[PDB]
Amino acid sequence: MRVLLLGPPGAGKGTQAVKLAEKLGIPQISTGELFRRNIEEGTKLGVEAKRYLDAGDLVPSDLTNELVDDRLNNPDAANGFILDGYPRSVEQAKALHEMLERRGTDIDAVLEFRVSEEVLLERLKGRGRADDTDDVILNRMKVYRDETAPLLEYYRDQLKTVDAVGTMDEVFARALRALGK
Repeated sequence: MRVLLLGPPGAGKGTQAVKLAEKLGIPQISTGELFRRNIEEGTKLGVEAKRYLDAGDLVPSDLTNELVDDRLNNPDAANGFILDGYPRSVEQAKALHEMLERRGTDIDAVLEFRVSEEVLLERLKGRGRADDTDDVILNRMKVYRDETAPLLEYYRDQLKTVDAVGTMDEVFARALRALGK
């Protein structure tokens, strides 16, 4: 069995994705982490395709599903994998649905997180940067407007939800209540 981790901007996501990978025995692949490591190494598809996937200009499908398959290492990830933050937009995300149903991988849970504005307010309303954002938040709000209504029809027929606000150990109790038991 297998999981994909969905939700708008708002801190709560990756903390119960790494904790649920410790319970099940899986590769948790977050799409910013392996790509940021290729920015320090010096690839050239690391830096444009990671900024694009986070800032909001157009990123190609085949290289992004090639780096996901490199951290499958698949004779170990054919019956499991936890992805976080890859279906942001119906146009990149329909290539991953063409490979789960058309390629023919396990469908357990698309796990979408219901999270409040307060998580972004940790999400540096507390102390973390110096307006690299504002302009990156405006281009991300452009990719929010093109897709969110058609995206919630496709994934609203497919998904399971988690509530995720404030608390650490209570929010993990709701994440297994949706997926593990």
